Amino acid sequence: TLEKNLPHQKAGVDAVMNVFVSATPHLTDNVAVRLLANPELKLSEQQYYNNIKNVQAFNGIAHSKDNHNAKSNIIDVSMETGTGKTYTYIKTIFDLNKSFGINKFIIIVPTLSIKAGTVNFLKSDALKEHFRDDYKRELRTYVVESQKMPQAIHDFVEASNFKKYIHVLVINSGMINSKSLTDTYDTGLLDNQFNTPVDALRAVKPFIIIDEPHRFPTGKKTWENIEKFNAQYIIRYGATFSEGYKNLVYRLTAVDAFNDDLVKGIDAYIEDNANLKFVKDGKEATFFKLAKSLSKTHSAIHDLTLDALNTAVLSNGIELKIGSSINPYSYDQTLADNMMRKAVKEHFKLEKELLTQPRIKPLTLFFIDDLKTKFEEYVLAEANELLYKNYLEKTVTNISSVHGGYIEQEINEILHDKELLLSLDNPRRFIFSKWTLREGWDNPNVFQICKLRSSKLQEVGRGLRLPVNEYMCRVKNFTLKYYVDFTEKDFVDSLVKEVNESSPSKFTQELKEQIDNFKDSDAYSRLKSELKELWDLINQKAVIEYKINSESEFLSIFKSFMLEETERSYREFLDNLSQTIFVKHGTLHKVFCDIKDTILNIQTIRKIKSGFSKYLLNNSFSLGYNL
Amino acid sequence: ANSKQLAVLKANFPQCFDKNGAFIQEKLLEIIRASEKESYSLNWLGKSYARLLANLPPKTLLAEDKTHNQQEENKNSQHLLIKGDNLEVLKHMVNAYAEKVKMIYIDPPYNTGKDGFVYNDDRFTPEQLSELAGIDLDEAKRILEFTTKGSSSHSAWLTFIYPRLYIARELMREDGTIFISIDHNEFSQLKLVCDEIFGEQNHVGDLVWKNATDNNPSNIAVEHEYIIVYTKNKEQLISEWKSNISDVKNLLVNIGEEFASKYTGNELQEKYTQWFREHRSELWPLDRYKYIDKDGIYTGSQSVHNPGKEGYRYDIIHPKTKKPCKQPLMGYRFPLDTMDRLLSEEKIIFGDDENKIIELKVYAKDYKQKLSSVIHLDGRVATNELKELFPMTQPFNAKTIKLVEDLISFACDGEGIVLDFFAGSGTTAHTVFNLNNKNKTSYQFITVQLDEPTKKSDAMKHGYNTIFDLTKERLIRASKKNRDQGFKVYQLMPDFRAKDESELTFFDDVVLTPEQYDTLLTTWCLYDGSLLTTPIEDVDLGGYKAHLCDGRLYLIAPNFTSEALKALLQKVDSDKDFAPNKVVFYGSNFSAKQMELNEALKSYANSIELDLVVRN
Amino acid sequence: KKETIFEVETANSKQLAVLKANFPQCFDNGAFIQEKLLEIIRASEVELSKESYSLNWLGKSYARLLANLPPKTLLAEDKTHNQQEENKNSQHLLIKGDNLEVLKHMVNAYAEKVKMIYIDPPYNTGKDGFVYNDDRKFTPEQLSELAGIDLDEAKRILEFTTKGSSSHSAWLTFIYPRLYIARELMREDGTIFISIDHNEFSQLKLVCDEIFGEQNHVGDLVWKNATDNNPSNIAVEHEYIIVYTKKEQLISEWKSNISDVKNLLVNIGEEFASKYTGNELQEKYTQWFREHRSELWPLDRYKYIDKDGIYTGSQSVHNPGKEGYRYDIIHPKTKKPCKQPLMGYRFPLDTMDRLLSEEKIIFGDDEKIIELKVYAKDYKQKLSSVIHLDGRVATNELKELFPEMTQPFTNAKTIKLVEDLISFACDGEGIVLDFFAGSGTTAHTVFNLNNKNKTSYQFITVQLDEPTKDKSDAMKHGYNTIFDLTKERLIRASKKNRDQGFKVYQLMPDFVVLTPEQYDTLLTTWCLYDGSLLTTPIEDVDLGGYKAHLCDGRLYLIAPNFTALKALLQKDKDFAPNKVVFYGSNSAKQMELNEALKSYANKKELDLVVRN
DNA sequence: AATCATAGTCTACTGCTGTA
DNA sequence: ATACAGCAGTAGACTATGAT
Ligand SMILES: Nc1ncnc2c1ncn2[C@@H]1O[C@H](COP(=O)(O)O)[C@@H](O)[C@H]1O
Ligand SMILES: [Ca+2]
Ligand SMILES: [Mn+2]
Ligand SMILES: [Mn+2]
Repeated sequence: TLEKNLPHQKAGVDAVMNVFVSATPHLTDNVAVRLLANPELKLSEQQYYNNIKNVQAFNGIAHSKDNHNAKSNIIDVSMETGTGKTYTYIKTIFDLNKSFGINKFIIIVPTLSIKAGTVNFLKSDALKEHFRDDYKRELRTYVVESQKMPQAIHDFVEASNFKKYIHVLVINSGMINSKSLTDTYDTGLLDNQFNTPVDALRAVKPFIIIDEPHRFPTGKKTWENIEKFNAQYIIRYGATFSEGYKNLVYRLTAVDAFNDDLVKGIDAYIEDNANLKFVKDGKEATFFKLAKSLSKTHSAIHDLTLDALNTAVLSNGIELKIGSSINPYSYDQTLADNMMRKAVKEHFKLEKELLTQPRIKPLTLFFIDDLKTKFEEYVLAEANELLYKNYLEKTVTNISSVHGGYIEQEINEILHDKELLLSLDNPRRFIFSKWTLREGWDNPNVFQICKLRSSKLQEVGRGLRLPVNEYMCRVKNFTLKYYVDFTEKDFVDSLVKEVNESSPSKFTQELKEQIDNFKDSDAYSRLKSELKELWDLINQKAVIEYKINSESEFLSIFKSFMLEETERSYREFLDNLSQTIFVKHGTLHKVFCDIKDTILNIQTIRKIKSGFSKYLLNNSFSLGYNL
Repeated sequence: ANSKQLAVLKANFPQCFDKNGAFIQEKLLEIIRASEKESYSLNWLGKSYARLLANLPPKTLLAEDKTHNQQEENKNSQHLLIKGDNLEVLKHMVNAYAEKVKMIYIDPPYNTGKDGFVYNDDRFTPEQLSELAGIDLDEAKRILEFTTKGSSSHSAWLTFIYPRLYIARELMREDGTIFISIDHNEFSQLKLVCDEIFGEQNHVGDLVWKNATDNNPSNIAVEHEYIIVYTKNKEQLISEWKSNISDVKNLLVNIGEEFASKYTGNELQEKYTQWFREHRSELWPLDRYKYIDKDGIYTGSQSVHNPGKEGYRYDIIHPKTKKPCKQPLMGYRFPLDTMDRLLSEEKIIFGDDENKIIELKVYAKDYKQKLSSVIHLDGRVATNELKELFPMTQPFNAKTIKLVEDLISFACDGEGIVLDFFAGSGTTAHTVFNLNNKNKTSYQFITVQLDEPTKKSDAMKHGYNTIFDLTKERLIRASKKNRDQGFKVYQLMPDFRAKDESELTFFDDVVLTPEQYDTLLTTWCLYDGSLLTTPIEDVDLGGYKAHLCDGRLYLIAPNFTSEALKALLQKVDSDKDFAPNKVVFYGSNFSAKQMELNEALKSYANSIELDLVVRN
Repeated sequence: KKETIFEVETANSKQLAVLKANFPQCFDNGAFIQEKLLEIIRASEVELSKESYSLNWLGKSYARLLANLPPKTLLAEDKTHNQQEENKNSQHLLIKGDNLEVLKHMVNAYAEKVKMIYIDPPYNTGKDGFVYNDDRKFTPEQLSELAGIDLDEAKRILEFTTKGSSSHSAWLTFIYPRLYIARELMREDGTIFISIDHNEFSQLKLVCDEIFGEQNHVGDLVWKNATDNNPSNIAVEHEYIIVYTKKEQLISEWKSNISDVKNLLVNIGEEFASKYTGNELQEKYTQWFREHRSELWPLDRYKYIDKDGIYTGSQSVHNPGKEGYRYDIIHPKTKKPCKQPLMGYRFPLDTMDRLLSEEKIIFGDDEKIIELKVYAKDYKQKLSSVIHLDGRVATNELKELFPEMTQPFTNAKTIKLVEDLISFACDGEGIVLDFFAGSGTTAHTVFNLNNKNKTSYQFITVQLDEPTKDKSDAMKHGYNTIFDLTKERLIRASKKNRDQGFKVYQLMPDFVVLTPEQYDTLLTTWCLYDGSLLTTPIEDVDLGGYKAHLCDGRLYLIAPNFTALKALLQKDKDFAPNKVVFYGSNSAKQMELNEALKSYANKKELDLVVRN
């Protein structure tokens, strides 16, 4: 279920859309290329300068030298982790398509996990249904994949404009940097002109989106390759701009996210010295030097051995250069067993709280590096003690020991099992994931992250999102419990500083811690006419009813408003209008036929909505039916 | 003298004459021109037309065969049969069936030159085509010269399949596959167009179906055709295709255990060598599974050697002679590390001394049947299958059910949607009935068939006026045998809600016919992304008749009241099985009530936020 | 009268010439007239095709140019080899060098003479080392005019040809001019068989249509040649053989007449017309069969007889690897149900009853599984499009000739395949050309057919002196090129087949006095160029000095210091030269020769040419 | 700074089957 | 028959190199 419409999201959509006021879409003379390439969206330097200044002013962004640049087609959007930046850039793609008919976009991602997560979301039925209702558009997705002439590129370049389809190329950094894109082929694309993938993509005149712009440093290779596309405009989205801004259009910070409770609060748990450095294979211990691959002891460090030497590579994937250390007390059996036991006890305290309420299915995520029978024991014990859906859920948890479960293929399997994990039909709630797979977790119902054999904002962000109820809908104030080592004591102080530093000021004292109107009053009076008697009236629900006995009668009410507001395809206009106001296609057409005006744009539709709503309030017959 | 001139043209310019000895005027003209971009491509006149045809939107609606679907057998059926143009039918499936199909099997018209294939469609003026396709007026004139008139060339054939294969690709799951039957007429041309639509990297392989026995005098005796196989994504495609329930394998495990229960020591092998010596000839490909013990029948796998090149050289010690065993000519295929593991596992068969190369103990129960590229299966059995369904003579060159049965078993593994958009006689659908009633098997079939009239012929003389009628009947009969599995019928309908683009009384709609109302609900549910198998439940909202389907609620009927709205909010509050997230209503039958529905869907509590959509 | 071999050509030069020469009506002072050619087509009752399709590739116009280009090499003899007792009287040829250049030299003497072609071209798998390589060095400006394409298009093509590429366009640019020439060498009834795999089957088919025309497509064979047990989706176990012809002139049917034992059994089947009743016909035949049994290989299991001839029993009744049709068969004598096959029957009940009517079913003495009657008269009765022949025997054939080498050649074709194709397509006569020799399988097959089957074929095989892979079996044994290995294979295969031998020829670089080798090179080149077969003897003539040569009534005077001129005038018999070719680099003595020969040509004509 | 990606080479192996 | 060596074999692990 896609959340519409979140104010912090709609604000970012509008902030990119406002940059293109008075922009003109210029079609090519070439009849063949017109069907495959994008229209050239041209607008003057002054126009573009003025459009940005007005956006910055409205959004409360300082019109400084570091925040704007009229000699740059790069537009910037800043949104913190767990605020829906992906949904926002996708909704903007649909808006640039609605207003200008831009139908070909390149989504540039820096990682395979972000590529897998972006594609999953783009292909999902809930997204498809959401955007087909609101725009009467279909998105065709072309994913550039390493084969272990790229088909995604051929198909994206070759795809026809002829009108319900938006075409989108999803590509990662590794593929942008591959020779596969620079090479010459026997095959020609774009009216048989280009034998190179980059020349074929450049000719499409694309609009490029950059996900996490801090992973594309402007002076470096990846960015220089993106420059080769001679893109119309580049829209960068992220929480980190380590090289500053180009044209900052929107900023939703980490303090705003935590403060306006758009994200879960944090409840940190610190579970309670030595260092084994890699010398030259000789390893120095400070709590004596040992030689060398076999199991590392050297202490009690459980379950860890050397795999490669030159740098030394450990059994969990930890690569040590000559000088790199590791605290051997991190791998202690008692310390983990303790961390795991504590998270289980805290989960059931939250489980009986959420599953006895509509119900919310909570999840606990454990992060392993590479004892296991204990977990079951602990769950079983806490279940038999705590003995009504959670009574039957505990009964199934006792009757079975499948309450727990466990690189590009592995992330895909996580994303696949997503709807399954949130289903109250299956008992699985505890998840064991290797640290290397962390990038593939962003599950709203994860209420506990437990780093077992271990930016703080990035790691908490995996469980920051607002959870969904049994009816798969976001709850309309929860907290994520985070479990850390004895090694991390400054955790809440270092995270509270990190959130503040990233962002007159804030941040909430409670969030991250250790565990016109006169018309409205007349209407409220119309319905109205210890536990107190006033409580019984203030809690009795009713439903609005409009007393208009004829469509011919309604027609005259909308006509009056239309004439009073004289100071301001046609088919696509009326369809978009009906869906917003809501009034009959025939009655809107009838008034417009009578009226001495002439249509047709999104600005006109937005004025009729805002205007007619006010008119409706200011005037008068209406009611309230007892519901 | 005129024939002598023609012979010079054929002798020096053979490519200028088609397969039927007809003159290709343009091929000689392009030779005559030596004036001043060359690229790797299969090009044909109509490629731009085929590209248009695939992007052109549906001009129709979909509706059920209410009589057929309400029958007990067909009721909750997972199987579909659709009437209409397959291209139009596939375009309606996109919102619900992309990408959900595990396998596509199609038997398109071959371009035999004796099958009556001719390109023809519904659809333009040279002015009209030139604008939409985005090509010069001379090309739009040249295309229409063939699309409107009778054409059976490679280009006409490619214009016909391209949009069908293009849309079908969209319905395919990433791990999904397409299978296409053809003969020598269009094999290369289809294979080249599949390279275009799917990518050459996604070619799985081609199968050779040796299906005929031709004893009539000729140069080459043509006794085969092909099955081209492609995947949507070669990367997401399962690495291996194997059957674990072979008929030969199952027989041997049964015979193995039967002998094992009746005989003990050295007698077990003597009794087995007796039955083996006599039956060996029927055991292929397990005709060398001569050995037996208490764990079953096994073979000595003489599969330790290295293919083609130099391998691993080391000593394998004989357990009795204690000398190194004879080494294969190319050395071993296993590294010592793997060999040592096979020795500890007791997988090695040694000779009576070291002068014998080692073997691997492999049991018949562990046999997995692969898909060999050359299939020998007489196609003439399709007449026997059809005389058993229709005991009338000759109703349809139909495919036998014994061919697609194995391909469905390999591609799919007991589960998945099987799609045939050139149904023919209904062979694929029938094959799903036979496969399902041996299970762990529950595939769902979707087959499409055009309402093309029956020729005078046997079908016409029996009351079957269209190929669809014979197809529907064949599935009814095939369902009756095969335990009444049933299937649902759907058909394309004219778009009654359409109007010519105008603006001045334009929106002044006719009251919906009870049939029209049902056509809308069916089309809307599919368009909205719900599978044709998902049920549409009737909902009562204070007397008002609504419909619920996959989280979305439909309000088509007029006269929706304030009581209906209160009952809707009550049903959300009270009923545990009532959880909609989207409300769709018919505009023409709804402004004051239209606004009332919106305000109520925001003001009221539950705790679900319901979206409100307007349609027509 | 004055010629310098070998003249500039383009991608349509020869094509555009044939049209003007044969249709002057259709050419205006100016370009072509479409209406005039269209008028000639409509007149001969020829319809206008609606066909409009093509496979375009990068290097198409380049390939078209190389097809038209004249040779850029000379031809020599390997006289050391061709003077050996066994090889001197031979009619078989083995040529060293690039096939395209060898085929271009052959055009003049062999045009419309080849009865059959078999070739095993590179399959272009991702591991056969195939790349496009030319040994041509055109300027982009030269290609632009010759092609004719623009300078940028011309630059793109040379970048591609030197890259070198393994693509479909690379492979097509390579194959096109080789098949284009080979087609000119083939008789009107002549056939081409081409081995290929999945990699280039579609591309091969379409380029053969562009070269021969689709109407001249005979068909395609599948050679199911191996077993593959590697875990995959499809277990690929076959290969292809695309067959074309030069079709209106082709024999209606192909039948193999290689088996004397079949003909014997056909004769003996009929012969036994004297005996009619049974078991009396089976009494008289069994008696004869018990004696002659071993003289019947491979038809020696054909122990039974009936009114229609001699036959064997077939265990092909059961369904292989799969459960079949279950029904009962009642024994005609014991009147009990017959023993059912473990996997049921291959064919339905209705089929079984029809075979039981035609008495094509063999029962035991008991109610023993049934068998099918397979007749000797039917034995190799047709060329089935699916051939089941395990190509592993190529290793056996080669291990026999080369017992010292573990693996002589990488992926060699079996004699058994080539043997079969020749026997159906041909009738014991004609040239059999293989311009992609490799192991030398085609040549070897011709040695075998003429030896055992008493056929009169001539083989012409071409192989490039492509180096042997470093450290390989051939390299270890001293074989520097593939050609040195091919030559040796043919040498050892000749010794095993009654020493029929073969002649060797090799391509030479082109080019202030001559060396003796260079003198032998021009002589060999000129005789072929003039239309004489490489098997036609070049008689040495001594006109006082001299030293002249005569080949098919054409006299050659390459040698310098030609005086002696009166010795040629005196012939006396058998000497009758209608053409005089003499090396131009070896004026008045030349003007006197043309003057004297004109006076000697009455009565009655002897021409003159001054070459290079 | 410590992984994460891509492309390409080449290790490590398939299991039935022709012929002697 | 028993047995060696056949398979214009295949899939995927591992390496170099280079990105952030
Ligand atoms: N509004 C949203 N609701 C639910 N999921 C979302 C929303 N916005 C983003 N996502 C998901 O969170 C993931 C964030 O990945 P990323 O592309 O790095 O920003 C996306 O792949 C989406 O699957
Ligand atoms: Ca093969
Ligand atoms: Mn293309
Ligand atoms: Mn044909």
